[PDB]
Amino acid sequence: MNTQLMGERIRARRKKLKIRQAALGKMVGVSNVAISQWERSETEPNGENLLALSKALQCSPDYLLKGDLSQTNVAY
Repeated sequence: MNTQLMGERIRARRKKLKIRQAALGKMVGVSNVAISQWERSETEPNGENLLALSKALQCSPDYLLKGDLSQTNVAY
């Protein structure tokens, strides 16, 4: 079930890139806590912040809309 969660796409991208959550916060332009809530999948990033996320996380919004995190396993 699921078609990947934005939050786990972030949690995954971020570790793959090796970015500290506070640094990601600074890159995107949010408080570290907002990152935390996003990955913990309480809040969801909206258009602008989603773009800023995608940029900070070295990808297109497409990546997170779809899940371009690998190339197998529910097209992770």
